Amino acid sequence: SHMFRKLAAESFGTFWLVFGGSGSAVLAAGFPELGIGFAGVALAFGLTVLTMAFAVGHISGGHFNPAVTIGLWAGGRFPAKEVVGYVIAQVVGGIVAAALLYLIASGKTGFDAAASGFASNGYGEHSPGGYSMLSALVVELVLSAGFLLVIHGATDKFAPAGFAPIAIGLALTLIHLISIPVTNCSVNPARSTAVAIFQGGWALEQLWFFWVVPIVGGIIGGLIYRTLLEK
Amino acid sequence: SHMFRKLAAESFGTFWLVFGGSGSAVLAAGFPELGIGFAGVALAFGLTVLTMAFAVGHISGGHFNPAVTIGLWAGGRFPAKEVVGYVIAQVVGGIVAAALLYLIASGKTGFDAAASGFASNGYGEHSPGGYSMLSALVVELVLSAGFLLVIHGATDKFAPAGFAPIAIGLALTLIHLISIPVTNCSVNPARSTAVAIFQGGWALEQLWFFWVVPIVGGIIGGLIYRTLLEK
Amino acid sequence: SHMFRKLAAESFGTFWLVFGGSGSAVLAAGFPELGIGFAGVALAFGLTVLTMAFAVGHISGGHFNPAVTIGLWAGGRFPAKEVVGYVIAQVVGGIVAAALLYLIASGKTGFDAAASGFASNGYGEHSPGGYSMLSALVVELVLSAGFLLVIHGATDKFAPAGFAPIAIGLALTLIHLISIPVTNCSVNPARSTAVAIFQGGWALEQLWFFWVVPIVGGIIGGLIYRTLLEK
Amino acid sequence: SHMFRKLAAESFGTFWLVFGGSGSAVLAAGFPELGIGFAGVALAFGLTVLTMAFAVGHISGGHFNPAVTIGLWAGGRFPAKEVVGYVIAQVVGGIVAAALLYLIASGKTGFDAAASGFASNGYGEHSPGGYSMLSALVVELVLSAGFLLVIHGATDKFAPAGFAPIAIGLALTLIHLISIPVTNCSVNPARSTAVAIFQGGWALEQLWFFWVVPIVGGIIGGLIYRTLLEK
Ligand SMILES: CCCCCCCCO[C@@H]1O[C@@H](CO)[C@H](O)[C@@H](O)[C@H]1O
Ligand SMILES: CCCCCCCCO[C@@H]1O[C@@H](CO)[C@H](O)[C@@H](O)[C@H]1O
Ligand SMILES: CCCCCCCCO[C@@H]1O[C@@H](CO)[C@H](O)[C@@H](O)[C@H]1O
Ligand SMILES: CCCCCCCCO[C@@H]1O[C@@H](CO)[C@H](O)[C@@H](O)[C@H]1O
Ligand SMILES: CCCCCCCCO[C@@H]1O[C@@H](CO)[C@H](O)[C@@H](O)[C@H]1O
Ligand SMILES: CCCCCCCCO[C@@H]1O[C@@H](CO)[C@H](O)[C@@H](O)[C@H]1O
Ligand SMILES: CCCCCCCCO[C@@H]1O[C@@H](CO)[C@H](O)[C@@H](O)[C@H]1O
Ligand SMILES: CCCCCCCCO[C@@H]1O[C@@H](CO)[C@H](O)[C@@H](O)[C@H]1O
Ligand SMILES: CCCCCCCCO[C@@H]1O[C@@H](CO)[C@H](O)[C@@H](O)[C@H]1O
Ligand SMILES: CCCCCCCCO[C@@H]1O[C@@H](CO)[C@H](O)[C@@H](O)[C@H]1O
Ligand SMILES: CCCCCCCCO[C@@H]1O[C@@H](CO)[C@H](O)[C@@H](O)[C@H]1O
Ligand SMILES: CCCCCCCCO[C@@H]1O[C@@H](CO)[C@H](O)[C@@H](O)[C@H]1O
Repeated sequence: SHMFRKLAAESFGTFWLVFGGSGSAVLAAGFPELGIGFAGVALAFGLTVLTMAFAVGHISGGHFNPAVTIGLWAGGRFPAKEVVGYVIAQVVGGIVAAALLYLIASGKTGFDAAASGFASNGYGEHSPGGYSMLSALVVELVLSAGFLLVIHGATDKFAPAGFAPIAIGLALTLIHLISIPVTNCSVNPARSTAVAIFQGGWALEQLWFFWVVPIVGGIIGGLIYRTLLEK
Repeated sequence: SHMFRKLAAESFGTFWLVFGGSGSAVLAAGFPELGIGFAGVALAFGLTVLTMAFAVGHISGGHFNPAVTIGLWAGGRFPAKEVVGYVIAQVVGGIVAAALLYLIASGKTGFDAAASGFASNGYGEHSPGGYSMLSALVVELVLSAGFLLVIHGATDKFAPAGFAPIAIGLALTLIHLISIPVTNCSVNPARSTAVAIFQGGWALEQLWFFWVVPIVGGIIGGLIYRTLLEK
Repeated sequence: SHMFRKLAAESFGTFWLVFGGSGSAVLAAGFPELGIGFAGVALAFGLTVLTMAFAVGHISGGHFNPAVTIGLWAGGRFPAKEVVGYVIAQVVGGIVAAALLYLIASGKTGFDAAASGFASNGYGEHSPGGYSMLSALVVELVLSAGFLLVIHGATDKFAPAGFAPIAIGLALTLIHLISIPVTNCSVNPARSTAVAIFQGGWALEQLWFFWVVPIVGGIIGGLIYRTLLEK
Repeated sequence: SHMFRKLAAESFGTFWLVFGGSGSAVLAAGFPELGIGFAGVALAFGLTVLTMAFAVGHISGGHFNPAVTIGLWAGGRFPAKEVVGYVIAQVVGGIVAAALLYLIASGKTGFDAAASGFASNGYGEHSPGGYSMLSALVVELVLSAGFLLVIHGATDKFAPAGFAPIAIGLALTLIHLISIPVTNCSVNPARSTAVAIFQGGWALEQLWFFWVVPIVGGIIGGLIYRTLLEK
C-alpha cells in the first residue's frame, strides 16, 4: 500500500541486514575461543533477510538490496518507477545501522574501524584471502546472478506459497559461506556503502566495484530467469 | 482458552527458553575442543522459541518474554489485562529452569555459579567483551525493538500463515549471534532474572538494566510497527 | 495403512537416526581441525528426525523413539496395541545402523569401539563432562519431558499443519546442544541400545538408565500436555 | 513444460550445487581461524538444493543429481525417456561451475588443484580420514539409498505440500555431516565428475566408483520406497 509503508519496510529491513550481518562480523566472528567465524556471520546475514522478509515482505516485496530491486526490475517483476526510492531507502537504512554499530563497537578498548576494515568489502590487497580483482568479479557476478535466480524462482507464481523468505534468506547464508574469503561477501551495494563510510579509507575507494558488479550480476540473474526459465 | 492454559504455556515455554538456551551456555559452549561456542548457544536460544512457539503458540500467543508481552501490548496486539499474569508466569517458569540447571551443573567437579557468571547478563566489567554500558544500552535497545518488529510483522494478518515460529525463533538466534560479546544477550527480562538469582552477586546488581532496556526496546519496536508499518 | 508399512517406516527412520546422528559422532565430530563438534552432531541428530518425519511421518506418525511412542500413548494420542511393535521395530532398525556404522568405522586404522565409547550414553565415569548420575537423571528427564511436550503440541489439532517435522527435528538438535556433555544425550532408548551393543562394555551396563529415564520422562511430558495444556 | 525449461533448470541447479557446495570447500572450509569446517561445507551443500529446489523445483522436479534422476525412475516417479537429457544437463551445469570455481580459486597465490584435491571424492589413499574402499562403498550406498527414500517420501502425494525442498536440502546437509571424512561425500555423480576434471589426476581414476555406487544406492532407495513404503 501507499509508498511510505514500503519505503519504511525497505529502510528497516536493510537496517536489520547491516546491523545484523555486519554486527556479527564486527562484534562476534573473531571473539577469542568462542567466536562464531565466517559460518556464524553467514548464518547471521541470511537470518536478517529470512526474518525481515517474513516481517515486512508482505509490505514492500522484501528486497533489502539495490541489486535485488534492480534485478527484479530487469526480471519484469518490479516497476522502474519505484526503483530509485527503494535504493535510497536501502542506503539510508543501511547507513543508520553502521553508525549505531560503530557506536556500539567503539565501547570496547582498542576498537579501530579503519585498521580492522569494519566488515568492509574489498579485493586484491583488501580481500580477506588475498584474492585478485578477477576472482572477486567472477564470484560476485555468479553469486549475485544466482541470488537473483533464487529470488525470481522462489517467488514465482507456481513456486510453493509462503516459503520464499526461507529460500532467499538461506541463499544469502550459502552465498556468504562461499565468498567471505574472496570479497568479505557483498552481493549488496547498500550493505557495502554503509560500512565503507565508517571504515573511511580503502573501502570507499573500492566501493564502486560493489555497486557495478552486484547490480550487473543481479541484472543477468533476472534476465536468465525471465528469458530462459519463467513462462 | 481459559487463562490457566495460557499461563501454563507461558511458564513452560519460558522454562524451555532458560533451560535450553542457558543450559547450552553453562554446559556445552566452552567444552574443551568440541564445545559449541556462541554460535551454538545462539542456535539453542532460537530453537527454544521456534520449538515452543510451534508447540504452545496456538494456546498463549507464544511470548516467552516480558518484553514481547509488553511490546505486543504497545503494538495494539495484546490486552493490558493479561499482561501482569504473563510476566509472572514467565519469571516463575524461568526460575524453575535455572534451579534445575543449577542442580545439573553442580554435578561436575569445580562448578561455581558466582565465579562463572552462570550465563548472566552484564555490562562494563561484566560484559563478555569488555563493552561499556552505552554499548550495552544501544545494542539491547536496537535488538529488542527489532525482535518486536519481526514478531509484529511475521504475525501480521497479511504475513504468510504458520511460518511465524520460524521467523521469530531465528530472529532470536540472529540477535544472539550479534550481541553475546556485548551483554551475553538478554532481550528477555525473565531469562536475565532466572540466571541472576543463581549467580547471586553482580548479576542481581545489574538486573534492573535488563528489565528497563529490553522492555523500553520492545515498546519502541511495537510502536514502530503499529504507527509506521501495519495498516 | 496396514501395519507392515508403519513398522517398516519406524525401522527405517530409526535406522536413519542412529546412522545419521551416531555416524556424525563416530566419523566427523572430532576430526582434526575441520571436524564438526557437538554442535554438528546435534544438528545431525535433529536432521534425521526432520528428514524422516517429512518422508515417512504420513505413514507411521514419525516416532523413531520408544520414549516418543510410549509418551504418545500416555498423552492419549497413540493406542497401546501398536506400542510393542513400534519399539521392536525401532530397536531393530537402530541395531542394523550401528552394525553398518561399526563396519564403516572399522575401515580406518586404529578404530576401537570399546575404547572410544562408540557414541554411547553414560553417566558418572562415562559421562563426557564428568557429571554425576543425578545430573544425568535430571537432564534426561527434563529433556525427554520437554521433547514430548513439543511433539504433543506441534502435532496438536490446532497447531499449524505440516510444520511438525521442523519443530520436532529442531527440538532434538536443541536437546543435543544442551546435554551431550552430560550423558552424550540419549532421550532415545533404541539409539542407546544400538550403540551399546557395539561398545560392548560399560555402555551395556548403564543401558537400563537410558530405558527407564527417557521413558519416564516421555510419559511425564505426555501427561503434562494431556492434563494441563491440550483441550 | 517444454523440455528446454526443465533442462535449463537442471543445469542451473546443478551448477549451483557444485559452485556452492564445492566453492565453500575450496575457498572457505580451512581458512585460518575463521574458516567454516566440514559443518559449513555440509550446510552449504544442503542450502544449494534447498534454495534451487524452491527456485526451479516447480519447473524440472529439482533433481540436480544423476542418482536422484535414476532413483526417481526406479521409484516409478520419473519416465526413462527424460533420464539421459537430465544427466547430461546435470554434468554440463556441474562442469561449468567447477571451471568458474577453478578460475576464482586460481586468483590466490599458491592455489594448486591437483595437490589440494579440489574437493574431489576419493577412497583409500584419497579418503580424507584414511578409510578403506569398503568403508566408502557402504557409506555412499546407505547415504544414497537414504537420500532417495527421503526424496521419495517428502514428495509423496500424502506428505505435507511445499515442504519437500526443506526435507531434501537438509538431508543433504546431514549426509555431508556424516560422510565427508570417509569419501569427501559424493552421493552425486555429476558433482564428482565436475571437480575430478579439474583435479586432473587420482580423482579421474576413482570417478567410476562415484558413478556406480551413488546410482546403485539411489536405485535401492527408490525400490525400497516403491515396494515397501508407498501405496
Ligand atoms: C546511492 C548513493 C551511492 C552511490 C555509489 C557511490 C560509489 C562510490 O564511488 C567511489 O568514489 C570515487 C570518486 O569520488 C572514489 O575515488 C572511487 O574509488 C569510488 O569507489
Ligand atoms: C551515499 C554515500 C556514498 C559515499 C561514497 C563517496 C565516495 C568517497 O570517496 C572517497 O572519499 C575520501 C574520504 O575522505 C577518500 O579518502 C577518497 O580516497 C575517496 O575515494
Ligand atoms: C553506481 C556506480 C558507481 C560508479 C561506477 C564507476 C565505474 C568506472 O570504472 C572505474 O571507476 C573508478 C572509480 O572512480 C576506478 O578507480 C577506475 O579504475 C574505473 O575502472
Ligand atoms: C517480576 C519481578 C522482577 C522485578 C525486577 C527486579 C529488578 C531487580 O532490581 C535490583 O534490585 C536493587 C535493589 O534491591 C539492586 O541493588 C539493583 O542493582 C537492581 O538491579
Ligand atoms: C523475582 C525475583 C527478583 C529478585 C531480584 C532482587 C534483587 C536483589 O538485590 C540484591 O540482593 C543481594 C543478594 O543477597 C545482593 O548481594 C545485593 O547487592 C542486591 O543488589
Ligand atoms: C522493573 C524495573 C526495574 C527497576 C528499575 C530501576 C530504575 C532506576 O535506575 C537505576 O536503578 C538503580 C538500581 O537500584 C541503579 O543502581 C541506579 O544507577 C539507577 O540508574
Ligand atoms: C527392547 C529390548 C531392550 C530392553 C532393554 C535392555 C536393558 C539392558 O539392561 C542391562 O542388563 C543388565 C543385566 O543383564 C546389566 O547388567 C544392566 O547393567 C542393564 O543395563
Ligand atoms: C535388544 C538388545 C539388548 C541387549 C542388552 C543386554 C544387556 C547385556 O548385559 C551385559 O552383557 C555383557 C556383554 O558380554 C556385559 O559384559 C555385562 O557386564 C552385562 O551387563
Ligand atoms: C526396560 C527397562 C530396563 C530394566 C530396568 C532396570 C531397573 C532396575 O534398577 C536398576 O537396575 C540394575 C541393572 O540391572 C542396576 O544395576 C541397579 O543399580 C538398579 O538400580
Ligand atoms: C556422463 C559422462 C560421465 C561418465 C562417467 C565417466 C566415468 C569415468 O571412468 C574413468 O575412466 C577410466 C578409463 O578411461 C579410468 O581409468 C577409470 O579409473 C575411471 O574412473
Ligand atoms: C563427462 C566428463 C568425464 C571425463 C572422465 C574421463 C576419465 C579420464 O580418464 C583419466 O584421464 C587421464 C587425464 O589425462 C588420467 O591421467 C588417467 O589416469 C585416466 O584415468
Ligand atoms: C557410468 C559407469 C562408470 C563406469 C563403470 C566401471 C565399472 C568397472 O569396474 C571397475 O572399473 C575400473 C575403471 O576402469 C576399475 O579400475 C576396476 O577396478 C573395476 O573394478
